Amino acid sequence: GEAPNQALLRILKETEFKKIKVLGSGAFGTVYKGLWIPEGEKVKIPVAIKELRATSPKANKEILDEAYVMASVDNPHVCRLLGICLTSTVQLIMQLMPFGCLLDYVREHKDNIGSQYLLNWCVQIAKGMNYLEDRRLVHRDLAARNVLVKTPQHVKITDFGLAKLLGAEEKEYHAEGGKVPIKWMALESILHRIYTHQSDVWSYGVTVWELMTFGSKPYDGIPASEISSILEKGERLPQPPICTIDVYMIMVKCWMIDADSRPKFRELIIEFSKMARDPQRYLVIQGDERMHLPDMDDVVDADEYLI
Ligand SMILES: */C=C/C(=O)Nc1cccc(Nc2nc(Nc3ccc(N4CCN(C(C)=O)CC4)cc3OC)ncc2C(F)(F)F)c1
Repeated sequence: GEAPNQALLRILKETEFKKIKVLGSGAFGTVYKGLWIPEGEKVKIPVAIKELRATSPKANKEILDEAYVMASVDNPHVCRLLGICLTSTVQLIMQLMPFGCLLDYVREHKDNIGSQYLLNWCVQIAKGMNYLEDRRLVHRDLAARNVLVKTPQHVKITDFGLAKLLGAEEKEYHAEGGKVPIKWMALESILHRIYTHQSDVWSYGVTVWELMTFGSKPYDGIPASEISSILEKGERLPQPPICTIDVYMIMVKCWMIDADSRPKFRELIIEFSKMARDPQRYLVIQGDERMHLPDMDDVVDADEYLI
């Protein structure tokens, strides 16, 4: 029942790209801002380069798994892997997203973020997630931190590090114990290590909550061990001040105990899209009207660089 995965994995010469400056640091890897020039193509492509420290064979296995997933996705609302460089250190080359992660963007820019941007971001994430479902991909780590901003107008889902691809036959994926973001997790996943597209939907609800609260941490001041019981009791994240009941009810649905009664991503696209048509009706934000948000000769965005 499973179709062949015919995605190309592109191997890139080290010489083809130059790191310009560091973006983020981890012992495991450091992401770099960079320029990519395909050999003799006359284009420059802004990129983010993730290269691992001097690191374990296991570390190299995980990075390759990430590369496999990223190579296999092509959607406007998903980040895609441009290629990999097989140096002494393995490097993932990705499209640069100039405005960084969405979680940082909302926190930084709250005073200038209108209802239209929020509702639109919600539609875009739903579109990306729906695409992943079409691809039978369960992301397993959806969060504001894992959404990137190409422009304030355009966002893409990222971080396929925990991402798992379902067999056509099998709905659910059962996970060996590993470090997890409980606060974004569905209850069934927390209790049983069970992940589904519907479980992704619970995560989406939390992500929406994060955007509506302009980057607040969910269940702040509460230990992860506690969270499972709290949900069991029936506690849920509080309605955000900007949110109307219409928006909030959607989040609540995402957090329902019965996974099937939760909304489909395709539905989420429809509902948010209607709201986006008249944003002030569904999100109440002070001063909504006033706010506005944002050799290079041969530079081309990755989205415009095809094969
Ligand atoms: C939610 C935090 C987060 O994801 N941070 C982060 C940091 C570094 C790389 C990535 N991944 C990434 N980023 C970008 N584009 C991008 C990200 C961050 C920044 N910053 C971060 C803060 N800065 C400083 C100096 O502290 C500068 C601006 C800038 C930037 O582009 C300019 N593009 C792609 C990735 C990818 F994920 F690796 F692909 C995330």
